Amino acid sequence: MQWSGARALEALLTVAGELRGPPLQLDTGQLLKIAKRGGVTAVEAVHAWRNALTGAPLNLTPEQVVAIASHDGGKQALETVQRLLPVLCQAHGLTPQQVVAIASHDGGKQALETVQRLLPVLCQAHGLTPEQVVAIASHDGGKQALETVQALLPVLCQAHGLTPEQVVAIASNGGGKQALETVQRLLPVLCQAHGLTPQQVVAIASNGGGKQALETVQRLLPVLCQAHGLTPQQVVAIASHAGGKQALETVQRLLPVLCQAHGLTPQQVVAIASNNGGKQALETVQRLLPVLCQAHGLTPQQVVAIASHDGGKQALETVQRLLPVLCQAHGLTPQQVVAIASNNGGKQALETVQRLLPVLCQAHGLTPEQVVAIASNGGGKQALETVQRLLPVLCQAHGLTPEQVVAIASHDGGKQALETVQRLLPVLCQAHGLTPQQVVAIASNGGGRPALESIVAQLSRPDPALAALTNDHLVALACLGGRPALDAVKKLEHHHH
DNA sequence: TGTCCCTTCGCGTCTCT
DNA sequence: AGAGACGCGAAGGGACA
Repeated sequence: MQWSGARALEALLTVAGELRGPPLQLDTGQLLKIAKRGGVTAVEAVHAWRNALTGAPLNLTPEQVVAIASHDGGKQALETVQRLLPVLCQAHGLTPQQVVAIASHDGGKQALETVQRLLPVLCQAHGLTPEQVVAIASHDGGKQALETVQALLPVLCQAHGLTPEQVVAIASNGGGKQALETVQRLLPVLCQAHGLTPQQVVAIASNGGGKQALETVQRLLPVLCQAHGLTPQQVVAIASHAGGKQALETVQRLLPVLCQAHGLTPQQVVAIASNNGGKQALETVQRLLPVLCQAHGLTPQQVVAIASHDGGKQALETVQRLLPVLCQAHGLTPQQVVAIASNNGGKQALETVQRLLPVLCQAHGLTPEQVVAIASNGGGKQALETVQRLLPVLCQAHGLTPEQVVAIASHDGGKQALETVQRLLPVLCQAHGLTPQQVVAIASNGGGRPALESIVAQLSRPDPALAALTNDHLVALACLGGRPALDAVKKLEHHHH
């Protein structure tokens, strides 16, 4: 391995080799993931305790073992998991999945030991639910966040007027300790001096790097309003994503250039800045605005719309690379390429439509126009790749029309909805009398999967919202408003009677 | 060279309707 | 239904052993 010893690299490769064997049966991808983030000692630990982890009272799946191992200190996490999973499950109520979720971060050992130690007091003295304590714990630095919630939740509620839910939201990111301390410290000045509300301060603090965003907001809000004419509502919006600090500094540096030299409006710059990686997007639009409107290309409106998402930089650079071949070799129009690019993971959708537009048509019989519609949503790459896999079993075994599959895939989260449909189509039709017309109709929206899950929960185990919602009313509800429609309905019978 | 903590970027999904 | 919100993994950097 590294430069101390030599050619017992062989011993290490042999250890990696035997992990391809049973009980874990790991593939290249999984070994690579462990080596890249847990390091050699994590790889050696997995090998050493592969039987203990997979058996006994733990019963972990290989994917679960891989998730715990693939972080700094992973060997500590695997060791500690073996020690604490049973007691956390039995004595504290948590499920194994939750224990694994806590353990699957850098310093997982510390988080698991702290949850063991603090979950009781946090539930009893502070009123949190086990679920909330798990969400706090399930990030790098989780020990610190839990200890800081314990120390500061009282003052943040009583002196600064926040709710426990709010405190939990600030705490449930990496560097949660840092954000909670910064909130305790700057909340008064941000409200009193800069005119913000607590809600806004909370929104800025409820992301990774919140500390940095809050200090940056304290520091640049004045200049950005008084010198560049932005509103405080706009500044906050920039600041309310992870990386807000970076987006704010870049806005200050590029707002004059982009409005003067390139003709964008302030509200357009803000919209580009208000996403994760806002800094990256701003710089990329400035660099690529000319060429994207050069030799024809696109309208500036369209550049802004591509830029105005998480990963916007990746989308723009992918659009610049593939627009020509996609239009020319595959026959698409720009308006379609833009529509594919203007979602989260634009880059991923484009690349996938590149390698799958030719192949979904052939091996499965879809139109291009169908294929665009799939990729023109967030998660395009996931929808396409799942259509490729699951179209055959959906039509042939479950008897669905291909146009039906396509209608399910043609929404954000399509892969979820499909994978769910396949799971829940049988129990819905044959066991509860729903038609596949109705199940397709519930699946065919955003939040298809949760809607299907909620509906089956209510049917399989008749919940308390009594029989008046017959099976067609639940379908009409599930289509109209998903899981939220379903949950709101439950929450009302609970008190209106 | 491992372990812990913090910050940023990007991808994917669901809510609000 | 498009914008805005949620979650989570990868990766990189700093501190300390």
